[PDB]
Amino acid sequence: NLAPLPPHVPEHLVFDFDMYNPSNLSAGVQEAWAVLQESNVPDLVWTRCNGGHWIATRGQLIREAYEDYRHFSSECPFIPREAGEAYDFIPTSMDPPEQRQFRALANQVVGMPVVDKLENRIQELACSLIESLRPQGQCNFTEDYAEPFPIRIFMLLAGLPEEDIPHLKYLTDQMTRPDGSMTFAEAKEALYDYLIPIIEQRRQKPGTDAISIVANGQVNGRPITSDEAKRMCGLLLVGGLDTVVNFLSFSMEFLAKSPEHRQELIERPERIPAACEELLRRFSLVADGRILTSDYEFHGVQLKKGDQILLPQMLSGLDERENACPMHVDFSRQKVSHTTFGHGSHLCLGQHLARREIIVTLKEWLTRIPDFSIAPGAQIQHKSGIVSGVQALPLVWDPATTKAV
Ligand code: HEM
Ligand SMILES: c1ccc(-c2ncc[nH]2)cc1
Repeated sequence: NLAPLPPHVPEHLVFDFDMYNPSNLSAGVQEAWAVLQESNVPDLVWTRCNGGHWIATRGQLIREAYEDYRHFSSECPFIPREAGEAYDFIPTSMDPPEQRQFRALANQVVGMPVVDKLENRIQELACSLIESLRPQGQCNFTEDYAEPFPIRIFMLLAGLPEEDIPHLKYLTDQMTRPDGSMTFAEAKEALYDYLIPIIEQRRQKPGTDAISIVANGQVNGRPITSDEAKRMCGLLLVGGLDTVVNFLSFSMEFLAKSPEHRQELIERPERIPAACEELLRRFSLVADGRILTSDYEFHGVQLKKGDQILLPQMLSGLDERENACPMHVDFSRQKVSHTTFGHGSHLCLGQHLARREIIVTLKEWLTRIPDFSIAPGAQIQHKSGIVSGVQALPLVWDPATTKAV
């Protein structure tokens, strides 16, 4: 389902990539997207799927487009258009200077200082979930750890019931990796019916949870409105209920397959921080974009006002011009260049939180279960969209090789 080519698009710039169902999916999701960086592909392409939009394919252009908020606006950041249009999350659907006051607030709730405080719980939950898995010699890493781990730390942060997990998880999934089951606006609305009451309650009777802090915060010397809070909190939820979860499975899937990688981390733990960045580069997973606010000529191509462009965060560090041998995982690379957490004014607030959850999981898992592999006859399926993921991750191990702590 290709849309008829708009007049301004040079036909030699057409490259029909489906962000929602790329061609090489079976070989892996990052591998599927990297086709855009082969030699036959121009740097800035036009795709006809998903209603027609541009895709920047190079580190350099993505960074530039991200830096340039004047031309490339966060007003409509999701593709297809109907979705970018219904998108009203804060601070994500706003441009500087307006964006800045809301970011300052969200930062309060997820910043370094909050992570610093939640550390022992992170570490505590990891050790617990692991040790519980250990003696089984088998899990579904996706369902058994990848989801619980990050989700429960978030529920805790927000002060929301663990019971709510499934519902929230399905609505998040429809936003990022649309099923067909629900339009973006419907998913958005339902997350919203969920939050409203909770926000009301916390305006009235404040706690110390992230929601109460957002609900009663100040933006530009005045109190935030209800709609504003609803809209920040909605982002906070989806923000992490989805990204960390998928990142862990990609990383774990790689670890299950690379014995020498695990060993390296076991013998030289000083290297975990470095390995973490390398995994962030190699298993990068987000893809969103921007809307053109006017006619503008970028890298020789004519962008008409209203055009949407996909600026894949995923692709910058997979770009050979940026990283030599990009598909190879090397924990000792001199410079790990990525834009996994984004670029420009919208750089991820939650990065500190995500790195802490990543490092803990790796140190913690390797300690207890140093030797594990993918289950025999398991076929791992990746999925694509705004946030790419792993469907399920069957792992097997010999209990006798574990170590209880
Ligand atoms: C592996 C994990 C994560 C990845 C890969 C990631 C990726 C991203 C990216 C690429 C952006 C920028 C999007 C744009 O410029 O439109 C972003 C923004 C954001 N992320 Fe993260 N994220 C991760 C984890 C989290 C966590 C754990 C949270 C906390 C709930 C979160 C909250 C946010 C927020 C609040 C913003 C918006 C910042 C602003 O608009 O100024 N993310 N993230
Ligand atoms: C980075 C990753 C995901 C999001 C997002 N917004 C709504 C659903 N998911 C935004 C930024």
